[PDB]
This record gives sequence, structure tokens and C-alpha cells, in this order.
Amino acid sequence: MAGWRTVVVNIHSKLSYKNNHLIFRNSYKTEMIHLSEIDILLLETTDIVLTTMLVKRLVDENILVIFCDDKRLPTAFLTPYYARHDSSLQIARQIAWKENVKCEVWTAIIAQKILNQSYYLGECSFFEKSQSIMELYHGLERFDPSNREGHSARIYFNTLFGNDFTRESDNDINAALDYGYTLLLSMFAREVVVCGCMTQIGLKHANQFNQFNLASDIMEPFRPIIDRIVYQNRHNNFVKIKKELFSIFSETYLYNGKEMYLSNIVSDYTKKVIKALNQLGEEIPEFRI
Amino acid sequence: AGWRTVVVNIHSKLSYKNNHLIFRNSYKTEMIHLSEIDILLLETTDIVLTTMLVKRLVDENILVIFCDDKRLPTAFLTPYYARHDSSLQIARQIAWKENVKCEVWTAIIAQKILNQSYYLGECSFFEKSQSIMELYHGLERFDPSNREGHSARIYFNTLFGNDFTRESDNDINAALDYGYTLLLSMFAREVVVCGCMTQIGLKHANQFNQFNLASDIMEPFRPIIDRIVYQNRHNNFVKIKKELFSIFSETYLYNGKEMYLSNIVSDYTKKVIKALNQLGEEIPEFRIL
Amino acid sequence: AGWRTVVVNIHSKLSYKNNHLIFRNSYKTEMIHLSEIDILLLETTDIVLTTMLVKRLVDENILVIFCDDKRLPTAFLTPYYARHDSSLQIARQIAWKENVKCEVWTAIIAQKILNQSYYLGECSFFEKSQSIMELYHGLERFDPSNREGHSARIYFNTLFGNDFTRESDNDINAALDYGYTLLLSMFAREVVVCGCMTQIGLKHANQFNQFNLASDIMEPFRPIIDRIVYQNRHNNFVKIKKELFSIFSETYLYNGKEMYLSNIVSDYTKKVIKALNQLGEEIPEFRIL
Amino acid sequence: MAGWRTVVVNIHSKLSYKNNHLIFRNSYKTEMIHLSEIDILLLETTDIVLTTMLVKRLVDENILVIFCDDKRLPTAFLTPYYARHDSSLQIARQIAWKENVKCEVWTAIIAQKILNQSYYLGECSFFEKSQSIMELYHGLERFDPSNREGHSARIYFNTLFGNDFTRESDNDINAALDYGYTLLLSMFAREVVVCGCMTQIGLKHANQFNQFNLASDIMEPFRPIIDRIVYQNRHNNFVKIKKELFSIFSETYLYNGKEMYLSNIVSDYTKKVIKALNQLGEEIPEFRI
Amino acid sequence: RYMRMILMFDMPTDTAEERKAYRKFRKFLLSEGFIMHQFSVYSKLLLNHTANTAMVGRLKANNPKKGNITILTVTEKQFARMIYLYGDKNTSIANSEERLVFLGDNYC
Amino acid sequence: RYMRMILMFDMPTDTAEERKAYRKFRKFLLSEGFIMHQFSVYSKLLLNHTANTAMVGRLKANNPKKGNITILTVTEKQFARMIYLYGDKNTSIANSEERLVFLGDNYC
DNA sequence: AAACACCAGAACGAGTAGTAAATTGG
DNA sequence: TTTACTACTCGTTCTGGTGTTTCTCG
DNA sequence: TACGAGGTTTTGGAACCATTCGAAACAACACAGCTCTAAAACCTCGTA
DNA sequence: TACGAGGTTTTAGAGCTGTGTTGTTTCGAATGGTTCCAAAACCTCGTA
Ligand SMILES: [Mg+2]
Ligand SMILES: [Mg+2]
Repeated sequence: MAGWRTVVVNIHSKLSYKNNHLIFRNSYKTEMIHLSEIDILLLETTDIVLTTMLVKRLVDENILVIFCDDKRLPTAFLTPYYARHDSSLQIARQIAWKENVKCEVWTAIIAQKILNQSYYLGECSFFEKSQSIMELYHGLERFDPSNREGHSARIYFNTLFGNDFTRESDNDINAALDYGYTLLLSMFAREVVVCGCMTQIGLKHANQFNQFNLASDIMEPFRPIIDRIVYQNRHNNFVKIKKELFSIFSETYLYNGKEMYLSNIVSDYTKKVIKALNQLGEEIPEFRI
Repeated sequence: AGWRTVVVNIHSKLSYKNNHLIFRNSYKTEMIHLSEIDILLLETTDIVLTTMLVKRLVDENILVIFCDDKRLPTAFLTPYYARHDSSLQIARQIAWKENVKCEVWTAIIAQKILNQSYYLGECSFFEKSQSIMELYHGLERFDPSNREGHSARIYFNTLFGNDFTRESDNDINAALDYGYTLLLSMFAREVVVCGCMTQIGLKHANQFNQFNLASDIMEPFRPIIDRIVYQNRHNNFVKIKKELFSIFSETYLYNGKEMYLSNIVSDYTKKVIKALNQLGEEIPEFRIL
Repeated sequence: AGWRTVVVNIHSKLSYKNNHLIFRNSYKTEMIHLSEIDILLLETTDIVLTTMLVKRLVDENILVIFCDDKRLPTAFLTPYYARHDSSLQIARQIAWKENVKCEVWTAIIAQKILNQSYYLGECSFFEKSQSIMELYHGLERFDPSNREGHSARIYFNTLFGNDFTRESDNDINAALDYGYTLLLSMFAREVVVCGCMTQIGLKHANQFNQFNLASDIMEPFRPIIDRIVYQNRHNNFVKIKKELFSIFSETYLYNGKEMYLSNIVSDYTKKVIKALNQLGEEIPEFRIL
Repeated sequence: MAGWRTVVVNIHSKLSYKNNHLIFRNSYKTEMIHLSEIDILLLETTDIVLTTMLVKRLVDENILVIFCDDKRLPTAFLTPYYARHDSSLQIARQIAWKENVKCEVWTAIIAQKILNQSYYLGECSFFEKSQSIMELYHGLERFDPSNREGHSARIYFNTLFGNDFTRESDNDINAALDYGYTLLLSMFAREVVVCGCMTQIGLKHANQFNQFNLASDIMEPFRPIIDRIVYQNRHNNFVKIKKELFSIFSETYLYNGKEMYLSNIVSDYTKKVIKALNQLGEEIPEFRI
Repeated sequence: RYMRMILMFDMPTDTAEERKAYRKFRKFLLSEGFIMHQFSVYSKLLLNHTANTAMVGRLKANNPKKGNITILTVTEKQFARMIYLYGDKNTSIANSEERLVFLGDNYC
Repeated sequence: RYMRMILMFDMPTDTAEERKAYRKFRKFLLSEGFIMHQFSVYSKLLLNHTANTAMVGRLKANNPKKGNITILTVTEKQFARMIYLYGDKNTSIANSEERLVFLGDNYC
């Protein structure tokens, strides 16, 4: 059937089938993966050339393949007519999520985000603003009716980029922030569709025109990662900040007491959040910068 | 989102360039504008695709149907994000009332039974048509008496002989199986384009084959395939498939209009979805007369 | 031998190139294909011609009408050799029987008188039309009683007042003079194209103004000019000439057909000549009705 | 009115009007001719540029202008609507030519032709053939019923160019003879239309498709002029014989006991022949080589 | 009614024979009364379908037998519906179908 | 019924801006689905008059504003009457209007 | 794998310019 | 005054080749 | 007091689409023809 | 004899022409609509 490995194709390559093996024929090096060890095949880049023979065999081995677009966002997935992957059942669970468990997990996630913002503000030696954000963290409630997240993200931005700063503006700092946030949103959406759950049903976000509500809800704690990189290179043009922003892929961060790459952190975080929402367990992930 | 149905049978490579489906066989190179293509059907298991073409195909809501080694459909791409306000449509679908769902399912199953009765009437088989019409009146909400099954049984026994059954492995039964998975693909694509989900359907209390809503809406349209399979009962499978491919080129009378099957499917799906989610529409009528 | 009537009013140079009438004014250069041109009319006495263009114009049987200083026609080119078997036609014309000539002249003068009577009838001047019709019956072979003159007298006195006469120098009389020398040119051209000669005509025993045959055949067609001059009796000479130029663009009912004046003239001339030379045709009928 | 000079324009020139003068503005030299001394203006070449002002004035002064085509053959002539040249009356006379006078003049002309052929044959030292042609000349009768002209012509041609020579052949001698005969025919047709008479009514020739019957009838005696030049350069290609044939324009011949250019001889001969046919006089011209 | 006839051609210019054929074909097209709509595109005004049949017969008689040459016949009403994104319409009488043509003062 | 749309353009190439305009216009024409009937002549297949109106609107929006560019819309029946003096008709499906298209075996 | 920019670099398409020639039955 | 021929010479047209870059809310 | 951090509906317009329908247009076919040139007869009757 | 000079009619297609006509296309105007997105409009309330 479907095994354990999730195979992500992010570079130019030709994928072919051979004697129950998937041939990852990348330009740099060629690899072969047995089709029984593959559970999800995620084709995130658009540089990939694949064969119909591979598609047929991956369907027969009950593997889920997910195609993403130029923006590295999930855009389609292959659905067999008869035999289905396990992740499909996840959709049913997403349709039945109790209000209280969503409340609790969203509150924990936004508490992590506020604590992360306070930690970074303290790191940039703005101890008074960090203490103010910490107090607003103590002001948190279920589903944040008092909008502590909004005032925290106002003190955060006015402290980092000056009181004249405003997200609606069209300066280079705002463009860099938007680009890094897009990077994180793409990562979290790709890891959400990998888990089989949808991005259009979120814990708190309910925007009609937003199709990544769950992705945003889960990526909220990770925004300070982008914010720190943007602030560290504030006095630069957008291209330099983008070149520095691409370092989040090849950097390491501390998660679960281990030094992990940020993509693995995002994947494991998403899986644990979905596990907590499924009511299988009540453990909520904790990411702190 | 076009008119051309494109069927590929030969070993080749499919690529993308300037909104075109670049088909480059070793003999010929042949370009098709993406706006024209409506269904792409890859029967041969030797076609070499590229991921950018897949992204661009799902961007234009082009149906892509992959096929097995025996040239039968095995999977098809459905996009994660086909409607801008997809989140709102999914949220409204989750809140579908059971009463409205039952009423609309009763209406569409009555449409199916009535179309079967009319086809038996025009088939010069007058007697069984009256029995199906009588069975239609006995049908009630959610069909407690399984009158839909009785109508299908008499329909099949009258068209293909009393010995014929749906579960038999005879050739014309494989023809109906091929036809129904060609209609189901278009209906699934249209219900996804409507922003809804195929998993949650009107009947079976969300017990999903992942195509519950599409298979429920398809019911009045199955006589279209049944007629083509019936009148070619003598021919072999390849000839029956060739004749089945004529649903993409034949005009049918729907709502006082002579529309092709793609437009009829689209408009019917949209009107059914609007009758369900908002309760602000009338149930459509498709007649095989 | 075409449809376009070309009128030149400005100082310019007319030349020939590749079957085209090269019109090169100091402002504009303008080319007309010789096949399209039917009548070429040079009113201005400043046009500079060339002999090659003259040869090519007479080759295509294009009417060329030169004009005096007062913009009135003064001469026109007629070709020596317009028909291949011109010698045979001239020899047959020389042998025209006096009986056939008298009969055909009686027929055409009856046509003229009848057209005058019909025009007075449609002009809401009912009484004089009956008198002309009565004068028509009194007409006999060669018109001994000069009934043609009496009909013309009542026609002119009824249309333009009793004081009006053909020999007067009033403006609308100059208008008729201009009109009749525009039909006479076309009829002379057509009788030359028929291989015949204009000098030897039906009446006056060959006492020729060099346009005897053309003026004889023109008789039924003079009401065409008389109508246009009559209904514009108020306007000045230039406006009446502008309206007269509409005979080249107006369709007239001839032999149950809506033909332009050029085709009617050609058909009438050819049929009259065939009724004369060979006695193997019927006299044509042109009706102003 | 119209004077005496006939002005022939055979070279490139621009003809303009100025203070009752025609301005022959040839490239080599410019001349001015008073409009009262001009009776006929013959524009034989197609290199001439003329003005509408000249056309108007030439019409007012009652001058006849005759346009010729590329082949230097009369193709058109300007006919005023009202005032006519004297030459027009000639047409009437041509229509009434008695049979006997035409018989006599044609017999004299063909006698001159036969005598000229005999004279040239004697000049080429073929005395026996010359005597045979002279005897056939004695065999002449009215309108040549015994076809002495044909037998004399065959003796002439078989003596000059060998017995194998035939007119229908496509050798260079035949082409040169045809070209020189065309030159003489053009000359005689131009001089016939100058006299006002038509070329389509001949003394003996009655060919329907021939439009220069009278021109041929008059040019018959002058054929030995072309024949002698062709025979003198028999052993040459066609271009050399044409270059030698162009010498007939700039050569001199004895006519009326004077050394005259051949164009003047042709003009005077044509005028005297038409005078003899008009029954004004009975003198017949005599041209002998 | 008045017909209009659009001829579009691509002709090779590699060989001297091909250039001769192109030159002769252009001479023939201009002599028969084709107005240059654009480069390599010509138009002819025909009075009726009889003229169209005669003209296509003449073209087949004078076919250069080189390159890609195509003909499209459209009604004058259809030709008048042509949309001009840029450039100026050719206003010469050769394009017009007016029977009575004035060069100079139109007396109006 | 199916419409066909012929675009004919002559564009200046003297200046670099003009070559920019030509290149961008050709890119746009190819992206919108115009088949090269001939050099400088393109054709597009439209399902109906609504598509024709939308396409002329798009062209006016993307008008290069250089040279002489004209459009003629003719019915598919009218386009099928085109006479080919020489050359070969383009047999690609893009030119044809068949709804059901087979690349390979047509099962017939 | 695809778009977007830049150039070359051959193929088409006309316009201009210089030269030579211009009556092929009766 | 035309035609017929021959270059030449610019404009017009498209294709191939060479880099450079490729996530800008929530 | 205002701004705007965190957000959510609401609402125009913009661009796109497929089928009808009623009157007007159009496309070959069918007519009456027309002109024009070459290729065949035919004549007479000498000279091979 | 036969050919063939001087000629004349006969045909025979070849190319050309304009208008009616009958059924069948064709053209926009109309009729329902469909997504998609960017600009508003609203909430809370904490720091300037
Ligand atoms: Mg071209
Ligand atoms: Mg062009």
C-alpha cells in the first residue's frame, strides 16, 4: 500500500517508473525509491517532468500525489476513482471539530505567537515594550475577544520599525514582510494538505476570500522568524532582504529540544496541531525563538 | 473552460508554452490553446507530462483524466482552490439543513426515474415505462421503499434483458462503467468549481466515496450514457467507447435550450448548489424527452 | 465598359499605367482601374491628357466627353474600330430596308409618346396625359401628321408652363440641353460598339447631323432627363446638373429588370440593331412606368 | 475655320494652346502654328501630351483631330456635338459609290500592282517570269474574275524566295514581309481617315474581320516596295530586315515625275483615288517602281 | 451586390526564378486592379459573383505555382465591418464602390 | 456558430521602441491563440459573437498604437470557402473546429 | 521548466533607378 | 509616353540563441 | 480622541459566456445573352 | 492532279456580363446570468 516516506520534489527533475521503483532523476544526483515506502508524493516546484506510467503505478499503490503551482502552494491532487488514501478520512474529522477544542488550540497558538513577539522585542533590547507585550499576554482570553494579538502586533511593529510604520504602506520593509509571510504561508499550506486536512476551514480565520485560513492559524507563531530577518536588514533594498530571507530554508532552529531545519519544524508542528484538533491527544506544540 | 475535448493515445510529451498545450510527438508537433480545452483525457500510459502544464491546466479548470494500462480511467486532478470564495461555500455546505437536502435529493431521484421512464417510452417499450412511472409516484422523501432501486432494476432488465445485472462483468456493463466515470469526472469538477466539496453529499449522512455530491447530482444524467450504451449493445468495447465520446459533441435540450453537455452540467450543478446553500433558487429540470 | 462614372473638375494631368487612369493633381495622386470606368467627363479646360491614355480609353469603350470653357460638353471621342466584324455590320446597315426602318421608327416614336403620357399621368396632370395618349393613336407610319411634335408641345407646355418653348434660352432649357447631350453620347458610343454608324439613321433619308441613328434610338429615353430637369425646375443650373449626374447611379426598370442606365442603353441599342440588320428580333420596350 | 495644313505629330511632344496658336513643343525644336491654317491634326504616335484647352480650341476652330494607337493606326477621332468638319460629308459619298466606278478604279489599281510586280521581277533579271506576269496582266478583266492577281503573286513569290516558299510559313522572310505590309497598311489607313473616308468599306475586299478593306485596296500597288527590301536582305535575321525596312520612311521614290518621300506619295495617291471614286474626276494615280 | 476579394501571398525569394515569379505575379495583380491593403495583402472590388468567378479563373490561369497564396471573398458589407486598430483607411475611389465619382469639386 | 477572426498588421521597425511594440504585440497575439495564417497575418477561432466582442475589446486594450493593424471577422463557412492557389492548408486542430479532438488513434 | 530581455541573422516585399525598345495579314 | 528587364536598397517578419530569474496579505 | 494592529462582510464594476430569434442578407444557380479570334470550309486556275 | 497566290464565309469555343430567386445563413440585440477582486464599510481598544 502506502508506506511512511513523504517524498518532496522541489528541484528540476524527471520522475519515472521502473520495476516498482520511482526514479528521482535529478540533475545533481539520481535516486531510486521503492514504491512501498512512499505515502505522499509532493511535487511542489513546477520544474518536474513526470510520466503517466508513474501516475498509474502511484494510484495502484494507493499513494497521494499533490501538485503545487509557481508559488509553491498546493494547487491540485490526484484522486483515484476507486481506491483512496487514508488522508481522505481526515476531511471528515475536519468537518467535525468541536468548538471548545478549536478555542483551546487557537488560544494556545496565539499565546505562543504573543510570547514569541515579546521574546524578540526583549532580544532587541526593548525591555519596556517587551514587558507591555507580556502584560497583554496575561490579558489573553478564549478566542482573544479583547484583541490582545492586535495590540501586541501594533507595539511589536511600532517598536521594530518606528511609530510611523503601517502595514498598508508601500515601503521596502512592508514588501519584505509580505514576501516572508508568503514563504511561511506556502510552507504551512503544503504541510496542511500533506496531513490530508483542508486550508479553507480555519480555527479562527473565516475570511471568504482567504483559502488558507488553517494555514494562517497554524503559522501565526512563526511570524517572528520572518520579522527578525526583516528587522536585521531593515536598511537595505528589497532584493537584499529577499536574498537574506531565503536563509530561513537553510537555517536551523530549536524545536522539541533539538536543532531542526525549519521545514521539518513546520511539518512536525502541523502534524501535532492536527493531532490535537482531532481530539486524539491534547498536546499542543510549543515553538519559541 | 472551453469546448475542445482532447484525447491522447500515442506516446508523446506534453508541455506548456504561451497558454498552449504543446503536444510534441516524435512525428508531429501540435499546439492547442488552453482556453479551448475542456477535458484532457490521457488513455495511453506512455505520455510524459510536465508539472507546469498541470498547474496551468488546473488554473483553467480543465478536466484531466488519467488512465490505466487498459485505457480505463483511474484518477483525475481536482483543484484544491477552484473558487475565490471557496471558504464561504464550504462553510455554507457544512451548514446544509437535512430537510432541504432530503427534498432536493427526492427531486433529483424523481428526475432520474422520470428520465428512465421516458427513455423506455421512446424505446417503443411502452409497458415497462408505465411500471417505472407508477414506481415514481410511490417514491417519497429519502425513498423508504427503495423505489429508485426497483426502477433501475426494471430499466436494466427491459433494456438489456432480464438476465442482465449491474454487477455482471459483460462488455456493455464495462461500457456503462466507462461512461459513468466520464460523467462523474465532469460533475466532480463542476461541484469543485462551485466552491463546494464532493465528500459531503445530500444522502448517506456524509458516508463518502469522496464523490458523494457529484454522484448524487449525476442521477438525472445517467440516461445519457445508458442510451448510447444501449443502442450500441452489439458492438465491441472500443466501438462503444468511440460512440460514448459523442456526449462531448452532441447537443441536448435543457431548459428550453440546445446546449452541449458541458454547459448543461455546469448550469445544473450551479443551480442545485444555489438551491441548497442559500435556499434562494428553484430545483433544475433535465429531461431526456 | 464598367460602372464608375468619373468626372474631373480640377487642373491636373491624366496619364496611363498598368490599365489604370493615373490622376496626378499637385495635391493628390489617384489611380482608377480602366475596367471600372464607364464614362470619363472632363469639364475643366485645364486637364492635361496623354495620347496613350486616350488609346487605352478607346480600347475599353470608355466614353470620353470633353467640355468647353463654360463646363458644357463640346466633343467626345468615338472609335473608328469598336467591333471586330465592323465591316459586316456597316455593309448590313447600308442595306437596311426602308420598310423595316419606318416600322422600327414608328415603334420607338410610339414608345417616346407613351412614356411622355405616362410621366404626365404620374405627375398628377391627368388631363394632358389623355391628350397625348389620344395623339399616340393618330400617329402612323413615318408620322405624317407630326403627332410626335404635338405630343412634345403639350408635354413641354404642361410640365414647364404654356409660355415655355424648346428654343428658349431659359436655365432649365439649358439643363435639358445638357442632359440630352449626355444620353446622346452614350447612345452614339453604343451604336458604334454595335459596329454600326451614327450617320445613317432611320429617318430623314440619311440627312445626318452625324448622330442620326443615336438620336433616333434615344427617343424613348428622353423622359429620363425630362423628369430630373422637371422636378428640379426651381434650382439653379449647377444643382440641376448635379441631379442630372444621378442617371449614372439610378436603377431603372427595363424588361422586368432593375438595371442601371448603361446596361439599359446597351441592351436597347443591341436589340434595336439586331431587329434592323437581320430582321431576326423583336423591337424592345422601355417604359417609364 | 479650318485651313490647309495637315499637322502630323509622330514624335514625343507636348501640344498646348496659346493666343490662337498650337505650340508643337517637341524635344528637338519648338514650333508654333496658327490655328486658322490647320485643317486636320493627326496624332499618330502615343508619345504626345495634349491639353483640354487645345481640344476645346480645335473644336471651336472646326478642326478634326485623329488619335492613333501604338501601331500607328487610326483608333479614334474627336466629334463635336454641333459644328462639324467638311470630311464628314465624305462618308455620305462613300455610302453612294457606283458599282462601275469602283470596278474601274479597282481594276486600274490591281493593274498597277501586277505591272509593278512584273517590273521588279524583270529588275531581278528573271525576264521569263516577268514576261509570264506581263501576260497575266494582259489577261486582266473587270474585278479580276480570272484571278490574275493571285497567279501573278504566286509567280512573284516563288521567283523571289524559291518554289518552297509559302505565305503561311513561319520563316523570317514571311515575318519581314508581314511587318512591312503592316507598315504600308498603317500609312494608307491613316491617309484614308485623313480624307474623311472609312476603311471598312472597300472596293473589292469585303472581309468582315478586316477593318481596313479600302486601305488594302489602295495599298495593293505599293507592296513591291516592301517586297524589294525584303528580297534585298533575304539572308538575314528578322531584326536586320526590320532595320532595313525602316528606310522606306526616309527614302525617296518617283511619283508624278517628282522625287517625293513615300509618305507624301501615299497621301497624294490616297487623295487622288478618293477623288476618282467620288466621280468628281476620272483620273487614276499611277505609281511605278 | 459588390464583392470584395482579399489575396494573401508568401512567396520565396531564394532563387532568381522565384524572384521572377514574384515580380510577374505582382505586375499581374496590379494590372488586374488590386489595391495594396497591406504588404503582401491585396484587395479587389468586384461588382458581382460573376466577376468573382472570372477573376478566380484568371488567377488560376496566372498562378505562379510558388509559395502560399490564398483568396478570401467577402461582401462589401462584411468588408465595411473591418475594425482598424491603428492606421488610416485607404480613402481612394478604388476602394470605394460609388458609381458616380468626382475628382475635384463634387457640386455639393 | 463558430467565428473566425483575421488580423493583419504592418508595424514599423525603425526605432527600438517600435521593435518593442512589435515583439510585445506578437507575444500577446500568440498568447491569445492566434495561428499564423501567413507572415504578418494571424487567425483566431471564436465560438460565437460574444467571444468576438471580448477579443476585440482585449485587442483594443492591448493596442500597440503603431503601424497599420486591421481585423476582419468572417463566419467559419465563409472561411472554409477560401481558395488556395498554392501552398498547403494548415491541418492542425487549432485551425479546425471539431469539439472532440484525437491526438493519435481516433478509434475509427 | 517556463517567462522575459537582448540581439543577430536570414527570409519576404516594395520602391527606385538605369537601360533598351516600341507597327509581325488583309 | 509607355513597358519590360535588371539590380540594389531599405523596411518588414520571424526564428534561433543567450543569458537571468522564478513564493510581494490573510 | 485617532490610528491602525488583529480581522470580517458588502458591493460595485470588470471581464466573460452561451443560446435564442427575427429580419435582413447572401450564394450559387439560372437565365438571357455578348464579343472575339482561330481553325475549318469554300472559290479561281496557273506552274510545276 | 496538287499546291496555294489572291481572297470570302462558317462555326466553335473562350472569355465576359448583369440581374432575379429561393432557401439558408448571419448579425447583433436580448436574456439570462457567472466569477473575481479591490475598494469601501464595520469590530475591539491600547498606545500616542
Ligand atoms: Mg505575406
Ligand atoms: Mg503584413
